[PDB]
Amino acid sequence: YSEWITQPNVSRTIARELKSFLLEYTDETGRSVYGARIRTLGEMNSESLEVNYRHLAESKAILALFLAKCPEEMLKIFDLVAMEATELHYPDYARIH
Amino acid sequence: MYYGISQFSEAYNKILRNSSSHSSCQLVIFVSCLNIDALCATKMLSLLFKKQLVQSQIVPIFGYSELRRHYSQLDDNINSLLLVGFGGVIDLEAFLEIDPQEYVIDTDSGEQSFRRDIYVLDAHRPWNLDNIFGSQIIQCFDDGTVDDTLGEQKEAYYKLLELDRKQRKKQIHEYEGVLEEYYSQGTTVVNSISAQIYSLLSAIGETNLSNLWLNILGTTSLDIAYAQVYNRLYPLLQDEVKRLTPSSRNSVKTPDTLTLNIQPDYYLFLLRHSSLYDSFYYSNYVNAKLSLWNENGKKRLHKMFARMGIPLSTAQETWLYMDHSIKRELGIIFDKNLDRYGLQDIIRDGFVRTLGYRGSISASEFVEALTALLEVGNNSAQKLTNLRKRWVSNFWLSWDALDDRKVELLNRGIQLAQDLQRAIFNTGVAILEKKLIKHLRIYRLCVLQDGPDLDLYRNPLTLLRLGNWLIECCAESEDKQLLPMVLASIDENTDTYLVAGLTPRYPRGLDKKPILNNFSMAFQQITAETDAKVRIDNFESSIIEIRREDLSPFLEKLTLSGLL
Repeated sequence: YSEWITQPNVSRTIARELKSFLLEYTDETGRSVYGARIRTLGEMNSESLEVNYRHLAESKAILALFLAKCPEEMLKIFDLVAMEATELHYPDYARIH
Repeated sequence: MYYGISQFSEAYNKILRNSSSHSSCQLVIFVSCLNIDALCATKMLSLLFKKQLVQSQIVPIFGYSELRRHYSQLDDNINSLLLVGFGGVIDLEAFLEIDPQEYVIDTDSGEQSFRRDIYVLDAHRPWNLDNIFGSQIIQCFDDGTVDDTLGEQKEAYYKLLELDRKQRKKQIHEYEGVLEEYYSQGTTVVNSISAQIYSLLSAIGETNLSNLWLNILGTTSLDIAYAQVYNRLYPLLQDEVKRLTPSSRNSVKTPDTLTLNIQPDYYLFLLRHSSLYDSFYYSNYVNAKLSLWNENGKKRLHKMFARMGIPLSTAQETWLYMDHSIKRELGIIFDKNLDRYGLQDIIRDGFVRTLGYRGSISASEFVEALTALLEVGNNSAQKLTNLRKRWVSNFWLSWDALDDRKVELLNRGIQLAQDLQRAIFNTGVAILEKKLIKHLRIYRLCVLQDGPDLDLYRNPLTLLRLGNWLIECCAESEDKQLLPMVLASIDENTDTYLVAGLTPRYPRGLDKKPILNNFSMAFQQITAETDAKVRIDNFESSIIEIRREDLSPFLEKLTLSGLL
């Protein structure tokens, strides 16, 4: 998995999938839960985004698998995806963290 | 009419002729304290009489009861009076108990002269006709109102004064009908008293940057409540700053350079003297657009700073120590972002003074400091009088803070203004959270029964800070009908409520003919009808005091009143 996750075409595909998880996943009630987390992230000027592993096991579950198998490469992508997911909402949040 | 704008030099030369001698003090200026425009007017007018060596006395006055007391005890050698900021709307000849026959001298010839002149420098309307036409001792100054607006009242006044049956019935009730429509107009301020005295300094040829700064300060104090008047006068102030500013540009800063620029002066609370966060949090206008009392409004504020790209930890730095890149980029950050929140109107150009190396103050920030000095700078007849003495004593703190030698007293003021606006806000949220504004169809009622540091709101100005905060808050909400508002606050020691009647106003960017404060009639007419105990003695006659148990009977007859 270490060698798979680091190949450039694979890395790009993983990023887009993780992006699409945060953008398109919605709660049992129908609210965008990761929109509500990103609001709270940028208002608090918090540097840390909580993600629930069950929300990956319930959608795009290969990402939940790679995340358990080799997190040191997977989180290294999902930190950049979370930066871009919050920067869609708060342009220039890069000047804050 | 009485002294039009064309002929202020004649009224001034008449003061010099009558009241200049090296022998004695002969000139008295009565100034309404609790008015910044009357303060800045009287400061200019004292620097003028200093330069002419006219020996003079300035007496600050709280209200009409003290005007009668101080007038009653004037030494008979005093032969000119200036009434700065009051008395245009009362019959001064009746109120002061003048009979001109006890004042007339040298009656010969189609002629009179008098042992005293009473010059009224006042911006309030509707003018009392027995001052403007009906007296030779009282001598009003005008912006132009009388010739432009009063021609039908002039004619009606004289045809009724001459006429001491069909041909009579047909006419006496036409002319009384014109006066009866002229009264039954609400109160308004239509000019700054300082721009009147600056136009007198322009007639004498005395203008300089010190008198121009006092003109800018006096006129800026109107912007909160009479925005329609500030916008008439603002174009005329821009021209005078250009006229008096010296030739040099790309100038080196030196301890001696005063610069009085026209530059961006954002509509924010004490920006240069506070953080960038407190500037938004305590601004009347911002609070009104974001609904910033409740915690979702506070989220909208953080969500804005995050979107502007300013860390909260930077936004909360004191503006001097906040970093050099943000402070020059800020014009671009606001021109990009404020539009999203509708805050676009915060962008404004204003007057900014900097002296030497001591760092800039805007005219907006300086009047916030000067008002905070009037408000908090330091057996019921003793309990009132030892309080009104305090408000006369505070006038000299605001006065001394107009001097450049006394910046430490301005810096007291700039700290006190931030203590007040925090207390206004912490009270204004209590009113909106606890739903204390009751809708009474004809008007909105608010009554502060109890609360933290409630003993501030017994000063008429501090009650008007909270009034102007609750008005901005309502005036921007698109669903509310515009209605007059009554704001009452208890003093637990005197056992009265201080009651203020407030005009609503249009939202701060919309661009109509003015609306007028008719509580000044409704309170008098209900007072005359009732046996209740009240005080109707304040110069801003929208403000009254009433004993605790009489208030509910008073409001009960206010809702019936057709005068609002």
